[PDB]
Amino acid sequence: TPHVIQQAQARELLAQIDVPQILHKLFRDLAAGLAVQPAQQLVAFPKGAGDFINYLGVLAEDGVYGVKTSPYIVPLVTAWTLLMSMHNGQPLLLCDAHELTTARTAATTALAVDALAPLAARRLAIIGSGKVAQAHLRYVQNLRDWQHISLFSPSLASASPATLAQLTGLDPRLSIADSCAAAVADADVIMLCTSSAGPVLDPAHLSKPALITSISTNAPRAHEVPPHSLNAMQVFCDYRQTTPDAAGEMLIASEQHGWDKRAVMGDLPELLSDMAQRPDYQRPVFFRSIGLGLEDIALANALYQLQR
Amino acid sequence: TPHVIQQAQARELLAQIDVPQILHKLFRDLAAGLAVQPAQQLVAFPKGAGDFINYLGVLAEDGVYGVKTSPYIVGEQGPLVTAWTLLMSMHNGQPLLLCDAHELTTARTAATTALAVDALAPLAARRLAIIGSGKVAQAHLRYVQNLRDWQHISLFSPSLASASPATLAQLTGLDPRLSIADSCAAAVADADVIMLCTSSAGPVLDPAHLSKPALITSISTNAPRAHEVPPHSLNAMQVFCDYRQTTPDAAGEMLIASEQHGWDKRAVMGDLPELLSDMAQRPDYQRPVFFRSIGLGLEDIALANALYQLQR
Ligand SMILES: NC(=O)C1=CN([C@@H]2O[C@H](COP(=O)(O)OP(=O)(O)OC[C@H]3O[C@@H](n4cnc5c(N)ncnc54)[C@H](OP(=O)(O)O)[C@@H]3O)[C@@H](O)[C@H]2O)C=CC1
Ligand SMILES: NC(=O)C1=CN([C@@H]2O[C@H](COP(=O)(O)OP(=O)(O)OC[C@H]3O[C@@H](n4cnc5c(N)ncnc54)[C@H](OP(=O)(O)O)[C@@H]3O)[C@@H](O)[C@H]2O)C=CC1
Ligand SMILES: NC(=[NH2+])NCCC[C@H](N)C(=O)O
Ligand SMILES: NC(=[NH2+])NCCC[C@H](N)C(=O)O
Repeated sequence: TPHVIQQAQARELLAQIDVPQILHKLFRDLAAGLAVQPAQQLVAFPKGAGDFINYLGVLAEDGVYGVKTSPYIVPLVTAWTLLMSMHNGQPLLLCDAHELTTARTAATTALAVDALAPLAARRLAIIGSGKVAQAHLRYVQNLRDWQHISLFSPSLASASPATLAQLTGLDPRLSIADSCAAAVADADVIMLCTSSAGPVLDPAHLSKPALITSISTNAPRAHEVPPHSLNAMQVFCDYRQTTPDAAGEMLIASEQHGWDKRAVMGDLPELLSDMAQRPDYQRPVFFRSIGLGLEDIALANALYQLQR
Repeated sequence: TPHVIQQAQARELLAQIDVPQILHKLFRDLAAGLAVQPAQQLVAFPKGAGDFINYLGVLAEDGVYGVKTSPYIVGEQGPLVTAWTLLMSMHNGQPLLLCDAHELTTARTAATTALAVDALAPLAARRLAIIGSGKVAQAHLRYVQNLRDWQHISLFSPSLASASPATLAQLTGLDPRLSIADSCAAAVADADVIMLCTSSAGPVLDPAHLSKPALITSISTNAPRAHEVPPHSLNAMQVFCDYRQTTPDAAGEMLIASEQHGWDKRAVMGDLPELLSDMAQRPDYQRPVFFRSIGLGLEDIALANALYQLQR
């Protein structure tokens, strides 16, 4: 010790672990007070040069705590996790976590879809076409009997047909769309996976009530839906204690639209321990993720056990 | 990269660096805005098992930032406390060094209070008192000893009454002007500067029981709301602290005073950034002068940055 895993060895070990299971237990653990999730901490660099966010989690059940540090350098973004023993207080592992973050962000949203979407939903829509979108598809594809998967990204119109093959070769049911409108037609679940700062979708412009997931974070107060729309949705989030205070749309809505965090109907720990209100679909249903360091300390712990 | 430094290499690299200078410039850097010092974060472990504190700094001027993580693990036989620092580049956002900082912490804690003493104590003070006799007090002594013409140095700690003859000599051999004492009372007599370096949870000294007004430094942090002086006595001192924006919100005495005794953080007359950039009120000695340190990550990142430059 301490072992230093870089990108290569990380991807390798990331392929050998069951992320959804790791996460499912984590949150259950979280709910039970066997895991602690401090708020994230953003620290600005001087001279507009950028920032970094640190993420914590404590996994007492595994006897490890850690920190993930993620700097935005002006447009360079990285992620590095340091895992520490809760027994001898020594470092166990330092791990490049570029890929582990993509995984856990997708898997985390997957657990929301499995718990929140109608059991017999059939239509899926996916906005954004980068790795997080990609990864989103892989972790949600087998969660319901999807009869149609549409994704759409501005770039795709003028896209290399080869790259399209890569996308189309992630699920045979998937077809590339031409608009955001088209993709989310008659959709039951709509997974916003963009880097947008601003709304990529208005919920009250949907044909029918749908589950709407959002993961956008890398922008001051970034949001993927109109902040005012939260007042006409059934709002969920990864974690109730921390995310409402940092999620762009929730901040904007409470400051301007009369929205109150107390409206959040449930979070992952509550849903996955049967202590949250499953929603009707009399109104759209929104789930917000911004990441959570438990997600990051669980993954890095997983790699460490294998490392060992 | 990233090079991993364990204890031995750390102490040796530590031995080859001017902690005081690095730190002085650091705080000047702080004051200019070329360096950022976020508050410290404390996260409790479940089931009374302990906690950890993280410390941040941004050293834009050195092109790096970092985190120092310090856990307190409660083991029945004893409490384990450690310190590890991770230093990240602000250019490529890659890790540059991961470094055991058990001793770097000791250094920086001593050197910091040193800068307060060089900035706050009379130019012609000649009496020095040291409470606590651990490595932290010992380091304070080696960083404050050449700062004035000391005519007498006294340290006291409860263990010293009945200790290894030779142990005494280890300490004695740090300064020829030093003497051990049999009480805290005895050590602080006619004291110009009194450097509390203990692990006490509660007061080891009432400043209103001193013969004359002195500079009184404090470091104790290892306890919930730990304090080395009565909280109420701050309302009758000229209070300084390492950094004004953070330390008042977490320091025990200051918390308790503001809660119970009508004290108000606005009272803090200055911090090290201000002092060392000439925008703080050096005080008179009509009242005792108090300086509070609780550690600040920028100190940790500076020192780690130093080792990394040598390592390179
Ligand atoms: N919640 C969490 O834990 C995390 C969240 N994130 C957030 O998610 C993003 C990660 O995605 P990633 O794939 O890595 O980044 P990319 O930039 O590679 O992909 C983002 C995609 O979103 C699409 N997009 C951007 N704007 C719009 C719009 N107005 N309408 C429709 N689609 C749009 C882009 O399409 P085009 O190709 O046309 O640009 C792009 O393909 C980050 O920007 C971050 O904000 C990231 C990490 C963790
Ligand atoms: N502000 C900062 O930046 C930092 C502060 N600290 C604080 O300082 C301590 C670290 O010092 P360190 O030397 O390593 O710890 P040690 O436990 O090794 O030494 C503590 C010393 O304080 C003395 N002491 C304890 N209680 C009393 C009392 N009631 N009256 C007089 N003396 C007393 C002890 O004497 P005896 O031997 O007789 O018990 C001992 O010599 C930690 O407890 C922590 O709270 C630590 C690191 C950084
Ligand atoms: N503003 C920043 N420094 N962000 C870094 C990117 C954070 C990224 N979404 C993560 O959770 O790893
Ligand atoms: N309660 C804790 N976990 N404290 C960690 C030790 C703090 C120590 N004074 C340092 O600066 O390293």
